Amino acid sequence: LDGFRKWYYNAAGFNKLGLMRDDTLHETEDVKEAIRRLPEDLYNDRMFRIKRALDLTMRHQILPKDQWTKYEEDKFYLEPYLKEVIRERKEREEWAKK
Amino acid sequence: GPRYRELARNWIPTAGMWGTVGAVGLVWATDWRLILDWVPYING
Amino acid sequence: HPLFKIINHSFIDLPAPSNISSWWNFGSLLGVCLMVQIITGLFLAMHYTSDTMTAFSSVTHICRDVNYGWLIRYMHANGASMFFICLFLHVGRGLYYGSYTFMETWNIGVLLLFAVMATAFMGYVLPWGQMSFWGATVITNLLSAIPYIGTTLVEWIWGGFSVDKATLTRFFAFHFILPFIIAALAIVHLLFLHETGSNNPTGLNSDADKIPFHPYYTIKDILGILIMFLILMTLVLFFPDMLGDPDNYMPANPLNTPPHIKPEWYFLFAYAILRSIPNKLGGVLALILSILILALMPFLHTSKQRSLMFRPITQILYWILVANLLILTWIGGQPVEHPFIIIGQLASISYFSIILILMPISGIIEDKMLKLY
Amino acid sequence: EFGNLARIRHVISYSLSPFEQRAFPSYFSKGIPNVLRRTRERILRVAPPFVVVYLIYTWGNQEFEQSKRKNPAMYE
Amino acid sequence: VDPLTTVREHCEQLEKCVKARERLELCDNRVSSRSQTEEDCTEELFDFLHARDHCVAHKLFKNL
Amino acid sequence: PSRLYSLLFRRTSTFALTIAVGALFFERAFDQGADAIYEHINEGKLWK
Amino acid sequence: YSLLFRRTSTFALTIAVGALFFERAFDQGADAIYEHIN
Amino acid sequence: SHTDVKVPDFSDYRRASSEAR
Amino acid sequence: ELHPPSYPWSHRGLLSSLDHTSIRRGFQVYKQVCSSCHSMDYVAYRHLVGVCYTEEEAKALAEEVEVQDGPNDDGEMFMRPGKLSDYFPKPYPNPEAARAANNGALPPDLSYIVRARHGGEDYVFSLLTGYCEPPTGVSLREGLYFNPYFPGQAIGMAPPIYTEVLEYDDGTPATMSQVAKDVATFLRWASEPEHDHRKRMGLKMLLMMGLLLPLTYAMKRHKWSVLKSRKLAYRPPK
Ligand code: HEC
Ligand code: HEM
Ligand code: HEM
Repeated sequence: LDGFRKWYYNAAGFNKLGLMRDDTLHETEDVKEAIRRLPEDLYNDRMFRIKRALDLTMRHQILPKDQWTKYEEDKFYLEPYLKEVIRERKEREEWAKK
Repeated sequence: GPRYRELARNWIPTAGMWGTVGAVGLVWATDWRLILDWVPYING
Repeated sequence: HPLFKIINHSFIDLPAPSNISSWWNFGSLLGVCLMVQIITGLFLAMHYTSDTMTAFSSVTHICRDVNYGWLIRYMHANGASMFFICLFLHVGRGLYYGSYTFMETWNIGVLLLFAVMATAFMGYVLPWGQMSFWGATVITNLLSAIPYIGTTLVEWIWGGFSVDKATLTRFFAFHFILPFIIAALAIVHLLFLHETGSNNPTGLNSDADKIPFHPYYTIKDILGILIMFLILMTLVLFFPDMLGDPDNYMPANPLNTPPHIKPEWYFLFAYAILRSIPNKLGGVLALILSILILALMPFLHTSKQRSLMFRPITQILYWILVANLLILTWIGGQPVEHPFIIIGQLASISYFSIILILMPISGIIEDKMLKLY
Repeated sequence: EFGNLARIRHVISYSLSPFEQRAFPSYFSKGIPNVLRRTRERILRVAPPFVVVYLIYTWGNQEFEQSKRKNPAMYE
Repeated sequence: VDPLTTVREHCEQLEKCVKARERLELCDNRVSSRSQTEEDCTEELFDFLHARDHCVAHKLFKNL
Repeated sequence: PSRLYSLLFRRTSTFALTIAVGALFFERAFDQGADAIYEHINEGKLWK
Repeated sequence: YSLLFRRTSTFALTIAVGALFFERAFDQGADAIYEHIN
Repeated sequence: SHTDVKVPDFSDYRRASSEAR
Repeated sequence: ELHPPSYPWSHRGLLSSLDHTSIRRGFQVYKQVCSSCHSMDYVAYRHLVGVCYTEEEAKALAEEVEVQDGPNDDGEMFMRPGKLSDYFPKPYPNPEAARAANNGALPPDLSYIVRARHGGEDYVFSLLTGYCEPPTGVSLREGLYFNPYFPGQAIGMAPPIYTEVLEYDDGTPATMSQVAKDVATFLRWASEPEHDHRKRMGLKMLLMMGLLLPLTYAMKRHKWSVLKSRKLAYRPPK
């Protein structure tokens, strides 16, 4: 399962643009709240990575293979911050339900 | 969804009434002549 | 200047994503095609007569006696075909790149698609050939399927017991008037979009990389317009009848029905579905759903990624969907006999199961593979 | 509009004037490799559905013909 | 002499037409011979005919 | 009458409901009445 | 550049004039090609 | 500060007379 | 049904035009053999000028068929000699007349006989030369000759082209085929009086787009080079 997940990570292809996994999340309301709660350095790296991926998609290029994002290396930075947004979101929802 | 339940009840009558209004209007505008027929009024 | 501010706001200083591919040209092409159709339609309207005695005679008079009237007529017909080509590719771009999350833009789109299909149907009825008359009766008959008010509705539209002059004239009026409603709905389509901006093929927030539209996506759109005009004029000037039916060059005979009745190509996918369902009503409904399933599409998105650039399993399912859409287009053409029927039945089952069931389950699986679910 | 679209920081961006740079730098030099690079990342996702459409289309045609072909055993 | 016949003449000589005709020949015999069969050579004739016309047209215009 | 307001107008839907019903009946009366008035107006000059 | 590509006005003139001649020239060449093909 | 890294080389793109260009 | 085979027609050429001598010969055929029963309503003596005949030749051809005007003080069916503005003659006064003079069958107007048929011109030739003896086991009702190409293989029309049916004024041997090919070219001509012209427009069009596209692309690449060379660098202050 670990090797097949690495193969699927190579087949997804966002590592060839230098992106992380959390860069590829669709910005819903909860995702934008989690992005707003990021520290300044992580937010700046995320915006630069997104801008570089957009430039590479503009020129129809990819990064060199040494510059790709290694599956093992990818960091799920937004995840911790996101869970909270969802948790808080649900708590609020439940309160209203009841 | 208890809260939703309660609010629903509150709106149930008015909601149904609006529906009723539409139904009435529908029959009148359409001149159903089948629902209307049994009705005392007769187109002819 | 309050008129130039809107033009600047929508075409010059509009912040557009820098990385949108050639597929994003297609919608602008559709607008150009709309104008082209309107312009050619206006120059068909100065000589066309909507009378069943004289409609075929007026069309032949356009082709034979009006100076370059054959050019304007075949430009109108092949521009309707080019309109549906660009429409299908526009809808396919919207399905592939997750652009249906712009829900208001998507719903105004599917309204525009319904209006364009109705306009093209009545326009194809308008020359009053053999194929037009039997085609009209057929689809008008489709309405009769309605459970209770069907008969009345059909007769209303026909304006009589059976399609006859009564229909032709009101179909001329409706075919004239609907492209202006399409233009107004396209203005609403553009508005509901600028509020959100266009999407990019990566599906990410492109706010960090946006460029002007005047010098970057205008010359592009001009190049796409030039290529679309090349394909349209090689369709008109070299193969003017490869997409039409020969039986439309015969006059409308109510006593004879062309044995092989096929709706035009771009209606075929629907035609197949209709034929597939045994029940008449079922067919009509499925047919409608065929188009409507799209509207239903923004509520079926279960993935945390907007686009399919980083989603290979749903890419495979998407290309299987394009594949059996092409299969349904072929089947419609084929006559009623084994095994065309079974394929049609399966192809329809596979179409509805891929759109309804397989893509959200695949998106859940893809979210599970990235340790997100 | 521009100016209020997004917030980035410390991202320097260099560029050149159009007339100062070659119009088609290495167009076929790298274009071909890239186009080929591209085709090999997408061909396995795109092509096999259309391959089996071609097989189903041919099959249907031939099957239909055989269907039409008179049954020799019949009528004898 | 009708150019058509001439072209057909040659094309019919083609083994394709030869064999095709053979089948059709067997067919017509069977059709006429077998009372039980209400079948014909319309079904097979056009097979042969198609082949013949195919090659004929392939070269018929050359004469015309 | 307060009853009318309290029962028929207070609830917006009823306000519509009453209008709806009224419309359903107004036609009958107005049509017939005007018809007859017209008939009387042109009492003798008609097809009959 | 110093005659028709320096200021928009100059550019405009050449366009009008050139288009004026290109029209006939194009048709003329087409005549040959069209007749050539047929 | 602002001097450590220089303009990246666009030589490849550079079309290594301006009026002519 | 047997699909008509592809024939090497000149006009089938993409940049090839119609052979106008063949259109003139095919117009003769109609004039003599097929005109008495079919109707070229949408083709008039005017359309021929500059295609097959001159102005005086087409004027003589038109003055060869009288027409009816009937506007006389009392004369209401006055039959005039016919003119260039007049359309080609009709075989029968009304649809019923057609059924009557053709064994019940209605000969379709050839005005657009080819654009009508799916097989296209090929079909017409296929049939014209397709009259064939019925395969054993079949019979027809009236003037019906098994014609493999005709739908059902039972066309009321009797075979109208017997070798040397008519003599070509040009003298080209009037073999059945030479006649079927000429009338297929002509019928094609009527169905599209602008085959040639459309093709001239397509030639110039190709050339024009041929010069505009490359250039527009170039510009597309001038105004997009700026970005396509943009080099981004991330310099966190660190
Ligand atoms: C004296 C009678 C007569 C002559 C001469 C004649 N035709 Fe016809 N033709 C008919 C009749 C009758 C029909 C209708 C028969 C039917 O539809 O079953 C017909 C039908 C046709 C059709 C319709 C076939 C289809 O696909 O439905 C074509 C094509 C045609 N004729 C071509 C010709 C050409 C070409 C010539 C001469 C160069 C010709 N005809 C001369 C009597 C004639
Ligand atoms: C207001 C704009 C339009 C006008 C005035 C117009 C007018 C006409 C007229 C008079 C005809 C009959 C003559 C002919 O064209 O053959 C016609 C036919 C047709 N129109 Fe339109 N039209 C318009 C827009 C459209 C659009 C937008 C479409 C595409 C959806 C369309 C598709 C057709 C088609 C398919 C035909 C039949 C072509 C044929 O005879 O082969 N038209 N139109
Ligand atoms: C009447 C025909 C149509 C015209 C003229 C039209 C035109 C346009 C234009 C100009 C845009 C903005 C630029 C672009 O195309 O990306 C656009 C965007 C869009 N259209 Fe359409 N459209 C049409 C029909 C449709 C339909 C039927 C749909 C739905 C299937 C649709 C969905 C969209 C979406 C989702 C966008 C946003 C695309 C993105 O930014 O990613 N449109 N349209």
